[PDB]
Amino acid sequence: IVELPTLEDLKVQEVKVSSSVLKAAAHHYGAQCDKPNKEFMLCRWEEKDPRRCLEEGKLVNQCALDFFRQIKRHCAEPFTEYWTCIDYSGLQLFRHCRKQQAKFDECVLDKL
Amino acid sequence: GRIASFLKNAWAKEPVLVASFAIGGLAIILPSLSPYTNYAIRINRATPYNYPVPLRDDGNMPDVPSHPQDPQGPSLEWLKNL
Amino acid sequence: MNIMLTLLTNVTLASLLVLIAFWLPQLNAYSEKTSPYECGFDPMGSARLPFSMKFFLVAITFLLFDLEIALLLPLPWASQTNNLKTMLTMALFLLILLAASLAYEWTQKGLEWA
Amino acid sequence: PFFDVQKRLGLDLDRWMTIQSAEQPHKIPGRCHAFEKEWIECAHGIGGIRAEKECKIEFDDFVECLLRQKTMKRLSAIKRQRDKLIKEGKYTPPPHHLGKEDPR
Amino acid sequence: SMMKWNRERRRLQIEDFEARIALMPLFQAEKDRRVLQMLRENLEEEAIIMKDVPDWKVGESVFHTTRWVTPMMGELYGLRTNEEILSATYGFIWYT
Amino acid sequence: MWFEILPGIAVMAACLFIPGMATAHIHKFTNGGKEKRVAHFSYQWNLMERDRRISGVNRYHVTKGLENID
Amino acid sequence: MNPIIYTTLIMTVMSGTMLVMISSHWLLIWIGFEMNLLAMIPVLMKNFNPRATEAATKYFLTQATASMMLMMAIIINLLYSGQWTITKMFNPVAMTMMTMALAMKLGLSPFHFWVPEVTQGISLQAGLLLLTWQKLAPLSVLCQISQSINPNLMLTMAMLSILIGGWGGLNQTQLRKIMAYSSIAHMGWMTAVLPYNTTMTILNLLIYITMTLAMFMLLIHSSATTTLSLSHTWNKMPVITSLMMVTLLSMGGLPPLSGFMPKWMIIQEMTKNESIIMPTLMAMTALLNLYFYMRLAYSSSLTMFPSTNNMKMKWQFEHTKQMKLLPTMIVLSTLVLPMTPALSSLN
Amino acid sequence: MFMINILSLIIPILLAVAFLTLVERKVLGYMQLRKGPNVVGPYGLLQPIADALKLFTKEPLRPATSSISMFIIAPILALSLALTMWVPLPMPYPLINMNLGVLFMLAMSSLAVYSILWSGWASNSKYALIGALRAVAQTISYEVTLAIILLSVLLMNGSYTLSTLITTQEHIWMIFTSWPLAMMWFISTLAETNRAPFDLTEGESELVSGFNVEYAAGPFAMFFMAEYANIIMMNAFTAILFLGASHDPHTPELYTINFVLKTLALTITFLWIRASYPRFRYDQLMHLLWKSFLPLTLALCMWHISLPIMTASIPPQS
Amino acid sequence: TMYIAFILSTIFVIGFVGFSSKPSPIYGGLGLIVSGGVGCGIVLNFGGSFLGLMVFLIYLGGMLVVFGYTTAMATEMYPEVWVSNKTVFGAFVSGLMMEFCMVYYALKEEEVEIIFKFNGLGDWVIYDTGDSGFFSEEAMGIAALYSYGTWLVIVTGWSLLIGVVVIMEITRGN
Amino acid sequence: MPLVYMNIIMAFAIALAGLLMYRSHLMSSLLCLEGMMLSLFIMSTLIILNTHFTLANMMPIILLVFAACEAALGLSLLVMVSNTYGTDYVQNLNLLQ
Repeated sequence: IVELPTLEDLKVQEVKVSSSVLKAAAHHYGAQCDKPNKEFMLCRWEEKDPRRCLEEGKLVNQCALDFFRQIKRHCAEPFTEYWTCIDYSGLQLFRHCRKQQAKFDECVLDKL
Repeated sequence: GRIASFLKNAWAKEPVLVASFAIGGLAIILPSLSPYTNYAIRINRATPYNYPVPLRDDGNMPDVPSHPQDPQGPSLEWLKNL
Repeated sequence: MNIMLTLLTNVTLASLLVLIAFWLPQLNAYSEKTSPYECGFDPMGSARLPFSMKFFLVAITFLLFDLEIALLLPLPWASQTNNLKTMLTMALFLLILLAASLAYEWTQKGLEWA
Repeated sequence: PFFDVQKRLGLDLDRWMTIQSAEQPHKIPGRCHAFEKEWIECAHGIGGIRAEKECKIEFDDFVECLLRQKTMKRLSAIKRQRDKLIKEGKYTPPPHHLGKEDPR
Repeated sequence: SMMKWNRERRRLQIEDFEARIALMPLFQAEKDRRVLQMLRENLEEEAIIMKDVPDWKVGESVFHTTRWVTPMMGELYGLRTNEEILSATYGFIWYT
Repeated sequence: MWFEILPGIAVMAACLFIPGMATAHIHKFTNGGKEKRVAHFSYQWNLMERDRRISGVNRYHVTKGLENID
Repeated sequence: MNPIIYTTLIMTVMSGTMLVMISSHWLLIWIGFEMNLLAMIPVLMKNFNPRATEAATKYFLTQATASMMLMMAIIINLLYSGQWTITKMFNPVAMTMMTMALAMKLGLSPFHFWVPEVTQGISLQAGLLLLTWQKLAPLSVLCQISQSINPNLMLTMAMLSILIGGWGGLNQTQLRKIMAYSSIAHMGWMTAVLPYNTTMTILNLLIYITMTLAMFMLLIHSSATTTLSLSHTWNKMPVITSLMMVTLLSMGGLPPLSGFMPKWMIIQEMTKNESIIMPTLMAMTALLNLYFYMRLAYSSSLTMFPSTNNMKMKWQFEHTKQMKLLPTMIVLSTLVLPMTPALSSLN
Repeated sequence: MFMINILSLIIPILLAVAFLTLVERKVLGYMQLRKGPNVVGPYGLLQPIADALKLFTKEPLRPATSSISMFIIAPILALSLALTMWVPLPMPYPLINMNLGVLFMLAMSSLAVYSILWSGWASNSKYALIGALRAVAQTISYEVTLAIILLSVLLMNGSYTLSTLITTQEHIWMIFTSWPLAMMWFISTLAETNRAPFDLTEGESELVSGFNVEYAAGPFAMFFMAEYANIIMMNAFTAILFLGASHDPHTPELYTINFVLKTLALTITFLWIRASYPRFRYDQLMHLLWKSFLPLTLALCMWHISLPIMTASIPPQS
Repeated sequence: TMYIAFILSTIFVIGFVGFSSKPSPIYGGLGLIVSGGVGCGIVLNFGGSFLGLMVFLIYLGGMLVVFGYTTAMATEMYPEVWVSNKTVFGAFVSGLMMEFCMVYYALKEEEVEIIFKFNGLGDWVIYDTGDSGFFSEEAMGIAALYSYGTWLVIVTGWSLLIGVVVIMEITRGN
Repeated sequence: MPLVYMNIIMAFAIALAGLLMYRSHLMSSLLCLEGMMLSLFIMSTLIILNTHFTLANMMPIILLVFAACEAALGLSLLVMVSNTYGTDYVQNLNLLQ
């Protein structure tokens, strides 16, 4: 008897980047994508019901997609040169790689 | 005066125990003196295991930054200089 | 799982060593050979009561320190609490009492060990 | 004689440990914080006696929050029902290889 | 030396906390949609299985409460393959 | 003389040497050079939770890169 | 054991009970009893006798199992309501056990058998303290859980404590065992009225403590123990036997005397509840309780058992180490009857 | 294939205890000027297996007076735990990433000696009972200080997980920071393992091979073997815990190549202790501990509790 | 599933069957060893690992040893094995049939009628999401004992201390 | 309530019945009591792990402490009774149950 959203209406194409790769660039991802994001979580902690904020939960997905679309056309080879360095450690520790982050962060701070 | 003298005695007799009381008390008296202690607690305010839930705008406020990184929130580079 | 597997392989290993230890030499056990050792001459009596107050008089103190260290264990994690001045006294406090307890024993001549 | 000196002096030295909510380190939620919160907000000037009447529903939902008793009797009734259909029904194919792994 | 190195490691730690703290929200979204998904699906499977029963309101919340609960991760895996359940609950602890 | 101890001791080392290697490479052998993954906390396990399902293969060793989004 | 340590023990007993009387959280109550125990055993072991040792064995063994059942029933309460505050309990199968655990802690029958024995094993100092101070804490929690008590279960032990507190009292000679059956009988009267109205309980408690302080201070003053040993005292310091008579009658609750004040408020309260039969049986048996106070009075003051000769030299020597608190403990435990209404001070 | 990893952890170590025996007679031999075993080798090397074969081949009587069940179950437990303590040990990569495996090392170490208690109880002999009892005395008496000093050296790494203990030693080594605790840890490992000056469990001349006597062939081989398991293992433990090393993740093997040195460098030292000091006697053995080690362990403990606050140097791990 | 936690509960209970029967304290010490390791395993299954290792350390690594001392002071010649008396062994069987009836009730899958209802089915069902940041609930949960709960620390300190005093004032009397 | 809890509770009931069937030398009773203690501990900890009622993570260990503490006391009394006899419950000086 509980109200539920249809199996379809929730459906959205997933972000499908792997978690290590995700983490490699997420440090910028928080810096850029933002307004939809905080709108979302603030919307969540308000009313607690997920269904209420599910739509913003879509909007954040697509926002992140646009973020990576902005990424791939520019930095990528430096980028892959970076997260490949990181995914190699199972602690995912930032300290292990770092130097590549010079490559990646510079190519972004200039080229994009 | 004379009380100092039996320190020579105990130091002659039970040195282990003497060093024990030494550092054992010193470890209690010393810490209040150190300024770094105020930083020390402060560091553990800085690190956030839990998420920082956003607050809704409601007329300026206005020290809360509205992100990106508005220079309105707490500084933390003081820590960076450490 | 993981750990239960290594437990099983270890215990089965050892038990295997036991079974190859007994069911192997295949020779003659007999009485007096199987009699308990007593540096030659036969025992004056089966083991009874090596009583000593000097056992528990300290061993109990072991038990009541071990309970204490059980409280010491949370400390490394407690160290990262947001409010150390509220903590720090206690971090010292128990240790003082630990020491204090010992100190009380130290000189009531309750610590004759041995 | 429930002396409540800790209250008169305001020491609160004991009170903190009480209750599912009541501020916990790193603000970790209780598993049943909500029903508890409602149920306590229901409980004040009503005091003890009438409280076991009027606030009963809240405490009930809180009970099921604690034990999940009824949802278990239900879920058990379903899983036991399914055996009867096991020859008459083949259940669901995806559980085995559906989009649930695509789902994230 | 221990002081220097320890402080520095505290810095890289806190930065790592910003990293995760940036990742979080969309994971919240994902787990969200995935939960409502599984709940819907299992509810439909309820509509099939329990339908034979003459008297059975389907999917009724046990509570009087209108409010959402976040289901116990028991009913949420009410019909899943045993392996999926081993992934579900013990999967962390049994993981090395 | 005393140097003659060495054959006795070196055999020790190699034996002890073996596990330290044998585990460290088996990880890489299983994980595809990913060098294992610790999961002390629920969250990191949540990352391995989000994983495996993301890879079409269930073995999560592989990390699909940017190409996955297109 | 030197006084400086003895006093720390006894003070940590006081603390170990005060803690029960303060804390609202259950865990601190179980800690209250638990700390109380450890600090209670050693004080029974002063002087130390081959007898005293097994006395303490009895006491510890029962108190330990009691505390165990109590903690179990707390945990079950938490399981079925997720709380720690005292308040109502929320599961009868647990509640009856908390009642049992406390029933051992008071020594109510049929759990009672340890109390007459333990009293035998210790000196009247440690004895008095055991029969008064130890009776506070468990009552201190029962007053807090009077709200939900299952009255049937309470009145049954409350009665049976009075019958057993009677019949086992007619039989003994040496006084300490008798004091044990006296107390084991009064606890029936305290715990009886508890479901109905706690203020009457606390009143009765105060009278009981005052009374048994009167007696044990007197037995200390004369160092009597076995009944015959008490019998000689009429010639040496006639007053104190001539005063044991009275305090005994106040135990008996002959109506002008103070000890009547408890019963006669209790009968009131229960009578508001109807329940008219129970107090009648109870009050009738309390008579049986009185009778061995009377026989004990016959050994002592009213009649002179033959003196032994050796006593004569002892006549020259005044008693010493006066116990200051005593005279007031007599007088309050006797004359106070036209000061019942003041009981409402206890609200 | 996790199973073959485990097997790969258990075979090499048993080989290591065998050759440990041989090294023991070797070095401990050359301290005595006399050469150790040699003739059967050529360098003695073949000896330990000949030794073990001599044992297992030899008849292991079931004593008439002994209860049999305890008598058999004890050795099993001895090798059991002696091996089980090895699992969570970072070399560099632990076979298991226990969140708090150090504490587990203490758990195994603490159930260890209980086997000694049974070993001497079921053995029924007078020497068995007396020696076993004093054995348990010394052991526990050292586990308390043991676990406290281990705590105090763990306040600063951050947390009970072991791998992090590598990370916290990426430079200076722990030892320069708190060597005196390293001393007490060393000696506590020198007694908990029941070794040279703290020799009593074996008793030796004092009690003709102590608790271990009535055990004959195989079970004796088990207690003997397990004993050496604990010795090399506490040695390795001390090594990782007080002596850090450079660690490139890309070449883990390099690290291990270093590690076995740093631990072997410890084990040899016990032998070079064995050749040096007369045993304590059961009074003094416990005297120096309760009277002398312990109070320093406490004072040092408060001190180490207090440095991170005064120095504002609190370790990262949550 | 495996029901492994539950079967551990079963071995636990028989651990108390052989333990609560009273056949020389030493074998009972074995009983608490078995029940001890089973215990720490069971609590480990919910992941409160630190606690399970407390009991596996503080209890079994402490207690049963000191009991391995009391028997040196008690023993008496010819201690009895479980099989060594009709009432002891009778008792052990007496436990086994009961607990087995409980397992049969688990086969019945019906809610238990004894004492109060036992809801049945597998253990996993009650679990909920354990989601958290880089810290276990337990860690800070017990770490709270010092900073956030000083009162208990006070009374425990005081209690253990004066317990040492009590041990003195009992043993010294002799 | 899930069956496991019922099982532990039953282990308590046996850990009590064993204490009270109570026979021969009493050292067995200190064992049975400690077993009882352990069952209460485990039954508590499973709960505090259940609802993530985090503060109470402190209790079980504290519980354990005092409980172990009293047992630690108990042996001492046994010593004394062992001191005059070589222990057995069968011998008690006191009269009137």
